[PDB]
Amino acid sequence: KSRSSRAGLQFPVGRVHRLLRKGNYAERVGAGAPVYMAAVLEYLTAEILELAGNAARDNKKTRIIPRHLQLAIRNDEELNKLLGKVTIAQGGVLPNIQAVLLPK
Amino acid sequence: AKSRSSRAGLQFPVGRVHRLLRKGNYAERVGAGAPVYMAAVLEYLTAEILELAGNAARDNKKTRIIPRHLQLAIRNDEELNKLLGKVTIAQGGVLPNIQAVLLPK
Amino acid sequence: RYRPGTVCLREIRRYQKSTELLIRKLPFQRLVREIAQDFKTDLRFQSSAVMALQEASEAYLVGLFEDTNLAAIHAKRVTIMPKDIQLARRIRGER
Amino acid sequence: HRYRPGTVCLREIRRYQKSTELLIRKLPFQRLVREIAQDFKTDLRFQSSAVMALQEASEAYLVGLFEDTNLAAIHAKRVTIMPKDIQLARRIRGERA
Amino acid sequence: KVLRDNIQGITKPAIRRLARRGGVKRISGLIYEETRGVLKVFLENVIRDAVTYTEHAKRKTVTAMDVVYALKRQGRTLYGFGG
Amino acid sequence: NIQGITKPAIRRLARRGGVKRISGLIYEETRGVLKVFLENVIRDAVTYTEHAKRKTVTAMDVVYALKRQGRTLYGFGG
Amino acid sequence: ERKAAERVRRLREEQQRERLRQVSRILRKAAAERSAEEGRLLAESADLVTELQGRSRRREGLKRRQEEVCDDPEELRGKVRELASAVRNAKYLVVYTGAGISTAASIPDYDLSEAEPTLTHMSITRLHEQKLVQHVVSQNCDGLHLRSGLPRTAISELHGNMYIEVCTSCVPNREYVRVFDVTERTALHRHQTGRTCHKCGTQLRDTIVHFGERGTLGQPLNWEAATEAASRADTILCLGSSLKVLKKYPRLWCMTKPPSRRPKLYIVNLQWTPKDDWAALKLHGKCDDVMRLLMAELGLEIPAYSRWQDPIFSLATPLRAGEEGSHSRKSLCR
Amino acid sequence: KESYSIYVYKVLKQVHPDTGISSKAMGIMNSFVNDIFERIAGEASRLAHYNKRSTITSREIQTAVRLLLPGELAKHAVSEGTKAVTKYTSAK
Amino acid sequence: SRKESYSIYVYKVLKQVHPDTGISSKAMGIMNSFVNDIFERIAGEASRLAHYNKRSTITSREIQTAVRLLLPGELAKHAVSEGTKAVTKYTSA
DNA sequence: AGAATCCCGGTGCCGAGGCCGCTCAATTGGTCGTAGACAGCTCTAGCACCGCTTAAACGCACGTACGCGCTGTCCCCCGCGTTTTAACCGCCAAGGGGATTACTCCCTAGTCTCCAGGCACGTGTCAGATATATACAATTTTTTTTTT
DNA sequence: AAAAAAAAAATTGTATATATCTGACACGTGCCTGGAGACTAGGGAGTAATCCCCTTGGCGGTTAAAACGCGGGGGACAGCGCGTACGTGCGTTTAAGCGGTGCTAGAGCTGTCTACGACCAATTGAGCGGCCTCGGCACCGGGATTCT
Repeated sequence: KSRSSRAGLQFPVGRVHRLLRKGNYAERVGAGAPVYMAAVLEYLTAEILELAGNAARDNKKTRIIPRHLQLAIRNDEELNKLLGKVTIAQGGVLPNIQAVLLPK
Repeated sequence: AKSRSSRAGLQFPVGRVHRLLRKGNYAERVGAGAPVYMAAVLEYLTAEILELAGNAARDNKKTRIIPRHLQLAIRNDEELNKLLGKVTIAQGGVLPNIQAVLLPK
Repeated sequence: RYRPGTVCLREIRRYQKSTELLIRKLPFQRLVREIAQDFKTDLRFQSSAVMALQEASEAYLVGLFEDTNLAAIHAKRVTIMPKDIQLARRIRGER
Repeated sequence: HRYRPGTVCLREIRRYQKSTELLIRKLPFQRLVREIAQDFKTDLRFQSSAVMALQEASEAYLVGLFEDTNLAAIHAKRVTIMPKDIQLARRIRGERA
Repeated sequence: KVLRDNIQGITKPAIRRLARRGGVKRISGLIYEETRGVLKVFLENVIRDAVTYTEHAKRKTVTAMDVVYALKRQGRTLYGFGG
Repeated sequence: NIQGITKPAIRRLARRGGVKRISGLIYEETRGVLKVFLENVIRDAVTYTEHAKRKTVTAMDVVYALKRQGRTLYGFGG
Repeated sequence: ERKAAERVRRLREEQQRERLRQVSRILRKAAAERSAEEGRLLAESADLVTELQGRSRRREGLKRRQEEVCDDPEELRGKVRELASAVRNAKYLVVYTGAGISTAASIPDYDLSEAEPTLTHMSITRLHEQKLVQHVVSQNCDGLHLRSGLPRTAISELHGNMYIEVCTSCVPNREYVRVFDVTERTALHRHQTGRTCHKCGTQLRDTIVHFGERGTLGQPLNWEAATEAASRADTILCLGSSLKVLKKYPRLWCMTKPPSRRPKLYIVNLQWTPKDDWAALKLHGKCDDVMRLLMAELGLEIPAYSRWQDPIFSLATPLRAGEEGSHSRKSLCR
Repeated sequence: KESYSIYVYKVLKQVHPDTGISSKAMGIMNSFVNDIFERIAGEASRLAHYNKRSTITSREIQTAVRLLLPGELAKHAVSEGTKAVTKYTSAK
Repeated sequence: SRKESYSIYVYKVLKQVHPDTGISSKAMGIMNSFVNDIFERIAGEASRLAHYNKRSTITSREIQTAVRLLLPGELAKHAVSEGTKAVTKYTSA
């Protein structure tokens, strides 16, 4: 009967409610705003984990590594735009060889 | 002395900055000496920028400072450039510079 | 007739000393109205916003201009080529 | 035999873009971190976590600088890097005014 | 009236003047269209952020304040227009 | 003391960047730039240190320093 | 260094600026108007007023260069006697027509058809029939020297003769003459007479060259012919020249060859020019009067110009059909 | 210390039941979730300041979601959030 | 309604530095933007670091640290000294 | 033919997901002070149009300086071998400082009352535009002279 | 006889002095709202004590890593020839820009009244700390395929 359950969402909302109230963001907090924040959170987590799992399966691996999430965050343009200035731990770089440097 | 600015010998307001601090949603309670520090650092920054602006003004035989003059002042200071090399000034232009390789030989 | 380049540097310094605005207001205003009408129809703009857009666009374009100038002079060239702007934009962090 | 110059370069490029291990030896790094930090005040203590954070942050930022310089070099119609490429990178990214 | 054919409203001498302010001595013949494209993409970005800031306040008129908030949102704070 | 970064290490970290050829005047400028960025980050971290009345700097302080420069790093309690 | 150090050396720069501005202020006002105690800084800075007087005197000297200078008629006629000896003794000689001769012939100083050859052109032509003068280089673009009777090979014009037009199509090129001036049809940046050749049938190109374009035809006017004529001369002469047009092209003088090896050069002009002081013999006077007096020592009468006697009209080819309405200025009649 | 480990794990099991995950990648996930938290809440805060309002609601944060995130992603997020808040308000 | 600005105070400091210098309106706009921008910046890192060390109060120390954060070496050395003498002058009376 | 890399199998080993237990935090419930949703009135700025004077854009052609390709040179890193060396692991000791708990002083918030500093407004007068008419150092290019 | 250097003059922007006027900056004023003076209360912060986690330090092995030398080959760089694309100037066309003139959608403020969010006592379960057990993955090695 939790608010996460009556909302159908997974991440906590009362936790979000408190950390909004103690966040020094406003003297008052709305009611459905943390439900929104949790929903968009589950979204972004869902697609990042989707593409991370695609990367893991592409390497014939059943577990995740920072390398796979790096590949996932680099291959797609939208998440690259979002994760522009962010440097990832143990991620590496996309393999790329420039054309005229290759032998003829 | 009644005004707090005159009490500390500062020329920016203490009540106004204190009110901005309280009505800023930064902390639920505020100390007493913070506005004095704020006014002091504001004095220092505004004074140092206006000094070089006036220097630029008397450089070109002009008695009135213009944001072009402030642009000249801000682009020729090593540290203040690190302060605000990030910002953009209105109708400020650019300092003249030509690469030596571009000059005729 | 002056040798080729003296007029170039003349214009360089003439507009380096200048502080005014270098794009005609009516065409760029028409452009901003056209590009903005794609998001919500029957928009109304005020003058302050359009001169703000003036100044911001001019500042960016000037900045990327000396950036490409540096890129081109690094290429032992005096001519600027599109590869210069593609490099400048790639390495600045956009795209 | 003797490989033509470049085959080993491509091999090492492939192996190092397939690896995620830290690249520089740790003890010289702790030495340099201590010997740059002690100048502001004396008698400091450090933990391993901060040191590795500094290590991998520096490694990422530097490798980024290097693809930047590589683009500058290939645009320069060259296959060899020179200091002026790094100077141009510091010009573009704006950290150096 | 619907607006079309206005990216060409920025003229070749204007771009030449802007390049001269940039400190450039020679201009290639293939620069103008790509400068136009860069200007188009940056304008679309700034107008999108500004217009979103505009309907956020339930307003039907764009504000220069919205423009300022957007421009410092792209980390391009601009001086002398309030704020 | 700055010579502690060996030439082979610089060569390898240039390899990871995709470089094939290295000049003879690269190492000193690499050392200088690393020195200056390290001194920036350590200044920020040490200031964060004396603020809160502790004699030892923690890793999360380094995380604060790097996130201030828009260089956020993951996997260390961020 | 220290920001206090920044302030202090800014202050010393300021005191340098104020002392320079106040020395300038003390310099500006005249000594007579100012008080005795004032100007002591100016008095000790006597070098400053020295270069101030130098500036004043050099502007005055430039003004004297522009303004016309006269010499005494008797010293003029003596120097012209020496000039007559020099022109008689030389087997080959070159004379340079000048812009003073242009002003005498109403040609602007540095229409054209209505202008007639001046009496100076008469005297130069007379020298040519006497063969004392072998070659002449003309500043003026009028072609009035050709009207005077000058042999076309003997006269070389760097601007070009307005009446003559030379086709650019043919490699040897085709030479035609038209009495009327063609500046009305011709314009800057375009080099076409618009008159088809009677034989070739291609549009002619006027021998005159405008300002801002280069003539690519050597037949209308031959540079190396003028250089060789200058070299062959035992001595070089110029008369009534502001010289600026001849200053434009050095080769026609052959100034390139060393002053010692070249034939000695003398220039006569009412207006001052650098070649005037460069010349060993200098004469200040009106060019027409000087040439008349030179003819007087030579004992040979000055010729009288006549349209029938002017060669250009007969050298002129008949005008193409329909070209009469094309030109704004009417064709000359002999 | 507080972390979102269990909730993220529920998201995994609802999307990928047959998948195993380490702890480091979880640290990256926690840092990522916190980061978008500060971005979204902070820009909502400047929105509340800008319009001279003192109450935080769903409107400023939904506009923020439109603001920082690309078109397809933005429309998906706003649609899901509206359906979630409507479901929340439906049951009391 | 009424609008708040810094015109009188900055004009006073103009007199204190330069008694015989004028001013323009665009100059007032740009300096007002400067004072605002620096104010929210400094208060921003102050609030962040006050949250950071789990303290609910803000004083001279956190803002002194913030000044030494964003301001380069010599400028910061001057700013800390001026602020200290100012605060001791205020608290002494 | 040949070294370098992908692929399959076997074995060991420590982290990952479960399970147990407990405690602070999420949830109910009610209640009271308070912000904004809505209507309405108002006043102001953006839009649209018109006419006109004029400065800029354009099209063109001509020339020439530059980008580019090619050739020759020389030269300086690369790959491999061999000697050198310090990094890393594992282990063991010791002291400091980070963290927690308890406690008492005192500094900000809050409220009321009263006054003076800043703001909107108005008017004078003077610094800078604006046109007009000029000086002026730098430079640069050409000529002339000197040296080999 | 030819090349290089110095001087002088002519350009070339480059800077300038000055008469008129005009609109914008500076100064005077009423007042009203925020800032200042005084008192109270209460929770947050400064200070003392403890410990045990952790950081610093030392030492022996060994072992991969680093350092140096040398032959050589590909790459950088300079020079030359040539085609052309772009600078530059002039005649022509166009639309930007200023000045009124008018309208109206639309921002801003005012009033209220109700719905919504803060506060606090009870209370109960979901989340966090410890321990485990065992399987997914690393490691050494053998073989399968792949550029040179």
